[PDB]
Amino acid sequence: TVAAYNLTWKSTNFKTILEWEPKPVNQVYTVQISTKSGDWKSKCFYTTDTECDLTDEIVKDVKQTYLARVFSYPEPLYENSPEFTPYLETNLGQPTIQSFEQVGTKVNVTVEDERTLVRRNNTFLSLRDVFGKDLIYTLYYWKSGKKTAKTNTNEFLIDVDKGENYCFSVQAVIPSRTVNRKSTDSPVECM
Amino acid sequence: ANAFLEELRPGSLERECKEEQCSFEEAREIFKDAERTKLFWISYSDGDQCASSPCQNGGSCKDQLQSYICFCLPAFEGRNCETHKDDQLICVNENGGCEQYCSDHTGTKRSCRCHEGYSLLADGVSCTPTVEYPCGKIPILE
Amino acid sequence: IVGGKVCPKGECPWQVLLLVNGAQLCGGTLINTIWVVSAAHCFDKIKNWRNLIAVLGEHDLSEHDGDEQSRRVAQVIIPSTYVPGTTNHDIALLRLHQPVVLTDHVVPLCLPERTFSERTLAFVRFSLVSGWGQLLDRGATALELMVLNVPRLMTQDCLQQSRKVGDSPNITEYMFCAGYSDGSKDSCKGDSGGPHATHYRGTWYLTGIVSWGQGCATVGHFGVYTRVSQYIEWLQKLMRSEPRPGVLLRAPFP
Ligand SMILES: N=C(N)c1ccc(CNC(=O)[C@H](CCC(N)=O)NC(=O)[C@@H](Cc2c[nH]c3ccccc23)NS(=O)(=O)CC(=O)O)cc1
Ligand SMILES: *[C@@H]1O[C@H](CO)[C@@H](O)[C@H](O)[C@H]1O
Ligand SMILES: *[C@@H]1O[C@@H](C)[C@@H](O)[C@@H](O)[C@@H]1O
Ligand SMILES: [Ca+2]
Ligand SMILES: [Ca+2]
Ligand SMILES: [Ca+2]
Ligand SMILES: [Ca+2]
Ligand SMILES: [Ca+2]
Ligand SMILES: [Ca+2]
Ligand SMILES: [Ca+2]
Ligand SMILES: [Ca+2]
Ligand SMILES: [Ca+2]
Repeated sequence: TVAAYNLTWKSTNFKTILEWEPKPVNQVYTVQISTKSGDWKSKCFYTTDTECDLTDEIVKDVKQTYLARVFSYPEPLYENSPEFTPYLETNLGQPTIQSFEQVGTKVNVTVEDERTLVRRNNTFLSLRDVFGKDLIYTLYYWKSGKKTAKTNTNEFLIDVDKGENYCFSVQAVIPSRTVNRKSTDSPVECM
Repeated sequence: ANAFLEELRPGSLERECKEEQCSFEEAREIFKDAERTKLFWISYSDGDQCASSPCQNGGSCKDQLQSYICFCLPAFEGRNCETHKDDQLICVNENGGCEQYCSDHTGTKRSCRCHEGYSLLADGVSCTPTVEYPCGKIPILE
Repeated sequence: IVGGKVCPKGECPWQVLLLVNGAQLCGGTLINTIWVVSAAHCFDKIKNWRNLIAVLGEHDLSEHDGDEQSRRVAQVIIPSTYVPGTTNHDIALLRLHQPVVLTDHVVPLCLPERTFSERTLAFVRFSLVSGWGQLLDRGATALELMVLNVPRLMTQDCLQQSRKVGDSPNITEYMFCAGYSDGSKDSCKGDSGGPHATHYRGTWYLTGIVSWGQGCATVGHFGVYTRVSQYIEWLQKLMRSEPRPGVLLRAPFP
């Protein structure tokens, strides 16, 4: 038997799955996850796949730093994964423009408050529920010439030249971040 | 899409890409600028990965850029919510929920046992002292 | 114990103090009214096998009280595979001449079943190590029983996280590391034989024995403890055996 390698975290909006190599040949796996000073918890018991969903464990405290390790079976052989701090490195999903209303010479662009895998009480928390003030949205709008706006909520209030059509695209951002600071641009919407 | 002579009409995102499937070229005639056309095209032509309905057991699929995310019901987990949380009653999993000893069984659910000086309670998982000074207990704190 | 605290009187009731000729020798763990688990190396230079004393309910070595019970060691059982002066198979099972009395200050630590210890207890992060050993590397011993919470490491991690040195003993399958590599907390020589106890769902279990290490709380090194789970059957079989002439007994292992 050989130890797993290239353990990688695949996380978006807290949906967190640990992936690894190689394709098991007469070899099964069991994953363990824990926090620095917490007990080791076993997951994906004797699985033959090379992935393990750890979402339910990390959403218990997205601010903690988790370490996982993959055991290989035909102490057992294993490999540690890199440390993972959900809050600081989970990818922001592609946003979606919810709507945009025009009053006179100003347009209100609203960004959909997307839900995350973080569960609290009996529902899923939204991206703003989790990040609060750490999250901002950036608007990339053009006439028919590049223009940009930024908001600390989910709404954009911009000026527009009457009798002219504008297209929009938004992006989620967490300024304080170092890695994965921005999501991908949302689909383009034109008025 | 292109019907006979419609291309005589100026470009229209609604008529061409919303009410119909528009190609890259058609989209480019609407947006004109390459940068803007590509920004539109990456999402428009990405396709909905949730179409294959991958999320099992009553989960909800959320389409993403060249992928998807599954939101599972409480008793489920896994990339596609394929993991039954209620089907992991084995010893290596949190000691099978047993307070002390756990035994796996072939043909019968796991059973819980206790160390000498303790006996298993009616719940089938807890152990209670059967002596005044059972091992592993600190009397002045009990 | 380096970087620990005083174990409040009565909160480390399975701790044993072993004396030879009335002098402090090592620590130990009571697991029965008659049996004590300690370390084999504690008996490397014993000449007077009839002068071994085990004291239970001890706390402050400078004050005597009614909770302390003393017993002569009737037998010291060591694995036939242990070699004096070395580190492997560092375990000893001692039979007391007469059973101690279980009280609020004297209680045995549970000897767990092997699989429970290997699949469950081995993954509980922290465990307590205690003794009247050195308070500092090459320092003086403690008058009051000290205790310390230390995290366990799988051997692969221990080796990877430790400073490789010349004639360093190997960390075998009969051992496990626990502690810190920043030079702040660890057990020490005088704590040898003492308990490495793990708390799990309301009950404490014997998982390790203070065995060896490079100095005490040395930067780049962890304490090494005898992996008790490997000796459960060995211990159970011997406790069900009849006494044998002569204090010292070498029992085969496995
Ligand atoms: N930190 C701990 N938790 C810890 C440390 C020590 C003890 C007591 N055990 C010993 O001293 C044993 C006795 C062996 C015997 N049967 O007589 N020897 C040791 O540990 C020796 C092994 C050892 C020999 N050659 C080596 C070359 C490189 C590195 C190590 C060694 N290391 S040492 O000499 O540094 C112990 C000191 O003096 O403090 C208990 C807990
Ligand atoms: C459902 O469709 C998605 C599209 O990406 C695919 O990944 C799944 O394997 C399929 O079940
Ligand atoms: C989508 O989310 C999942 C978890 C379930 O609550 C579904 O009923 C809902 O439509
Ligand atoms: Ca058309
Ligand atoms: Ca057309
Ligand atoms: Ca056209
Ligand atoms: Ca229309
Ligand atoms: Ca049409
Ligand atoms: Ca054209
Ligand atoms: Ca055309
Ligand atoms: Ca898509
Ligand atoms: Ca005393």
